[PDB]
Amino acid sequence: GREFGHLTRMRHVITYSLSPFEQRAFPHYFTKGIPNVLRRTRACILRVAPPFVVFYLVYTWGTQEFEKSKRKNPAAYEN
Amino acid sequence: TNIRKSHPLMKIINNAFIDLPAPSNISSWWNFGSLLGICLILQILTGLFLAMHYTSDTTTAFSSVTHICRDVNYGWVIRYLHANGASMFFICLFIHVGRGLYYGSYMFLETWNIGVVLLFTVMATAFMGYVLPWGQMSFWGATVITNLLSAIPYIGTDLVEWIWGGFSVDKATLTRFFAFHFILPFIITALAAVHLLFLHETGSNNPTGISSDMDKIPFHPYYTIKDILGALFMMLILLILVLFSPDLLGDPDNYTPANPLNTPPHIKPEWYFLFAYAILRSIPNKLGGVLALVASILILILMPMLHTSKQRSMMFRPLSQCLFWMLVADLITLTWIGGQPVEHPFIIIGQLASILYFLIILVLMPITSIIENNLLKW
Amino acid sequence: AAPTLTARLYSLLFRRTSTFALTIAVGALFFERAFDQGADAIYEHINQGKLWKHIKHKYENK
Amino acid sequence: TDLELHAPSYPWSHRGLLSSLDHTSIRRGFQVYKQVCSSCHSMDYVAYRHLVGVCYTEEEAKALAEEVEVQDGPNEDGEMFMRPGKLSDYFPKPYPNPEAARAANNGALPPDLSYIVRARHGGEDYVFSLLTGYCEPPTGVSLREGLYFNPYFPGQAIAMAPPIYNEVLEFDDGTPATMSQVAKDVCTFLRWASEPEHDHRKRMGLKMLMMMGLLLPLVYAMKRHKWSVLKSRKLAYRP
Amino acid sequence: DPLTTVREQCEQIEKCIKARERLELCDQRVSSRSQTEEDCTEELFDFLHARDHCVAHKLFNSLK
Ligand code: HEC
Ligand code: HEM
Ligand code: HEM
Ligand SMILES: Cc1cc(C)c2nc(SCc3c(C)cccc3-n3nnn(C)c3=O)sc2c1
Ligand SMILES: Cc1cc(C)c2nc(SCc3c(C)cccc3-n3nnn(C)c3=O)sc2c1
Repeated sequence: GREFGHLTRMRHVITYSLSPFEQRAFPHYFTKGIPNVLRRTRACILRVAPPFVVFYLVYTWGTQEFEKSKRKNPAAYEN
Repeated sequence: TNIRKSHPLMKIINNAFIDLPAPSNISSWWNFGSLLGICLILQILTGLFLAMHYTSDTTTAFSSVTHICRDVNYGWVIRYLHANGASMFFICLFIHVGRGLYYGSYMFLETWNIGVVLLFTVMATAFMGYVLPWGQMSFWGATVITNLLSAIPYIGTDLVEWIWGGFSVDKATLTRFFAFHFILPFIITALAAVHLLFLHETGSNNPTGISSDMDKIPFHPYYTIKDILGALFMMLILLILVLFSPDLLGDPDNYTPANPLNTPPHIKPEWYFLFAYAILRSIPNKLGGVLALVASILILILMPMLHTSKQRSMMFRPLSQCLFWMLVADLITLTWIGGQPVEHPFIIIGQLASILYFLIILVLMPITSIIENNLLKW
Repeated sequence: AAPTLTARLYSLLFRRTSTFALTIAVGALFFERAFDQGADAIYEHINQGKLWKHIKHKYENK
Repeated sequence: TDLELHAPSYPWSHRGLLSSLDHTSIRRGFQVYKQVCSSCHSMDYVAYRHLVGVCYTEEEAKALAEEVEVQDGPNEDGEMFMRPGKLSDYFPKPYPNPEAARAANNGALPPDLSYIVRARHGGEDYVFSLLTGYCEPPTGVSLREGLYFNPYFPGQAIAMAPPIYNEVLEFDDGTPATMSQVAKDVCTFLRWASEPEHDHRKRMGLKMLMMMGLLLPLVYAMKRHKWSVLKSRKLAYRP
Repeated sequence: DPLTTVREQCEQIEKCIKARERLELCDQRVSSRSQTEEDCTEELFDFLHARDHCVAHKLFNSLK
């Protein structure tokens, strides 16, 4: 029901484009690419990283109170 | 005559895959729908090979699986494709559901509700197949489910002595486990066709949440080449597991044959059932355990009416994104706890994380979206 | 404006689209000639004196 | 039931991503199977046919199946008769039924060895540390009438006498048959017995990794060619 | 024979004499009172862990 000549109504916008054979394959790869992924990462990590830092501190405490109870008892084996 | 537009079969292919209008800013999180369809076809063809040499009898079930890995030609590669292809299915399925939850795709109501049905049917299928080899996890996995399935108040004990053939454990026992496991993947296929028929009425969502009818591109060639590339990158990772570490995800205890006499040192399911197992063992009851296991998949169907934000996706909502990855880091906690023994530190951590899974979805998320509406003045 | 050697095959065969879909068949040849020189020979070189056909000359002396 | 001792990691020569099994250490490990065990342990899934091209030729394999005669089935003008090995025979079992096996071995049943490294949490690191880890009981523990102290076994008390010591057998290679040499060879054999596809597995994994190294960077360049139309587009708005 | 060589040379390390110290410090203390449930199967494990970690790094050179 929704094909290309029936989607919206749009006025006064213009598009310019080049052929794929008139373009070189890598305009930039490492001079554009490295600073763009360094700011996409700065925007991410203070939303994503702090929940996984709290799982790490629970894993480290939980696998340290199991070993102190599975018979590491020198002074907890008194008459 | 354009024959792509006038032939009765070629019209359907052209409207569904070639001339389909698609958003231009679709990410690679939208790759995992066709990856799920590749993983389903792979499990069907490989499973139809194993079913010509398997024997469903509790005296010769374990011995017919060792025979195909040693005697039948290319039986060892096809068996470990099947076991590792099922882990591949469940990792793509959890990415797929988490995508639709973060971007707000559950607003396609008929597409979301067929999806929650498909999630139950693949979880029940994978349970039946892990009973069929009959080692010491197929035994102590089957009995833990079916004494938990005798705690249904009025028809419970009627249903437990139906699936074993009527007896306790015998030859005719795994004919019913095998016949369910044969049939359910072909119903999953029919439900996935209806799934895409309802999505064809609106087209796709996009990472901004905003409608994109002024910026469509055709599906061919832009997403036919992007989906082929993601499928090749998935067949690479699967074969790294089959050919360089085929026993990494399994357990060694399933290479001992089932014995009601001997004793297994621990009870550990597959990694993708370990989160549900941790919610079970936190409820000291056997009716309230099977209820809270079924309510952890069925809470997905309340996501359309719990939505109180003015915007559709989480791209522009920074407080809802801290709660989304608190929920992912809580399903990692429940996977670790489900593979630990039941002693003191892992018993309070396990039940304080079963509470947090329901407190985030039902209470903390709808209140946080209202605070965000008020800081933007709607 | 001396260009680089891109257009070896743009004009003759890969223009009529014939050899574009034929290179899966016509172009199926001589790379299982060329990659025994790889994988097989790298395999017996990492494992030297450890395989059967290395050591089988001892009991094969009839 | 307090804490376990977990086996250390040894540098086996098949612990690489492309490293094969040593096929002379398999050959010396079958002979420690067939002179030291084979008497308390079974190996139900391996036949004499499985050793042709691995550590023996076909002759040297018929002539080893000859060495024990077997109990064939019924025929007319006779009985269930007897006959030497046919090279299609599995390795001959060592206890009439499961019940004789208990009384011959202090109530404990000795396990089948066809899947033993695959069915242990630690593999051949566990089997090596078991056979060379027998020691004396510490002061405080007592044991039963026939029951021995082994610290790397679930609950130190094993119902198994130490089965290998110095010069238990003689290898037909001139290799000195000390205690550590013979334990190293029944870990290599019994890794082959569990995983007989080990070497074929790692050689298909290299013929996949370099015929994907042709196919992947060239579907990626086809993708980047189509999408450059959209990545270079410019937009203007003129109301 | 190569094992008894290696196992003795690595038994004089700052972790394995430090474990032998507490071991016979407690070995002497169990046998006195004859109604006691105290073992030292613990104490043996701290020594065998420290020792067997160093045997594995050195033993496979001397074999085959
Ligand atoms: C004459 C008796 C006897 C011989 C010979 C013997 N064993 Fe054992 N072994 C046993 C008994 C009995 C058990 C069961 C132990 C138990 O349950 O305590 C056992 C168990 C084992 C186990 C399993 C331990 C576990 O965790 O289940 C391994 C591995 C093993 N033996 C290795 C060997 C190897 C390798 C050889 C010879 C090359 C060997 N054994 C020879 C008596 C023997
Ligand atoms: C075997 C199972 C499934 C298959 C084969 C499958 C297949 C697909 C495919 C091919 C798409 C279109 C492409 C894409 O966006 O990735 C899609 C979209 C979608 N699926 Fe699934 N799916 C399955 C399970 C599920 C589940 C379990 C859910 C949710 C509970 C779900 C919900 C959705 C939604 C909401 C969309 C539209 C998303 C959007 O456009 O933003 N599906 N599915
Ligand atoms: C969504 C599809 C499927 C999933 C997730 C799935 C999952 C599984 C799993 C996890 C096992 C246990 C294997 C092991 O760990 O050893 C198994 C076994 C088995 N499956 Fe499947 N399966 C699927 C489809 C099928 C189909 C369609 C068939 C048959 C037509 C099939 C036939 C078998 C057989 C015969 C076995 C027993 C042999 C063996 O254990 O290897 N499977 N399946
Ligand atoms: C390689 C390959 C081939 C095929 C044939 C293929 N087919 C699909 S399903 C197309 C679809 C339908 C039918 C209906 C509604 C929406 C979408 N759709 N829209 N966007 N995306 C990402 C979608 O999948 S993926 C895929 C990948
Ligand atoms: C919807 C649904 C249905 C079922 C039936 C279900 N069952 C589980 S846990 C089963 C289990 C146990 C308790 C112990 C050992 C092994 C296995 N087990 N069985 N199959 N697989 C792949 C396993 O890991 S969650 C779940 C969710």
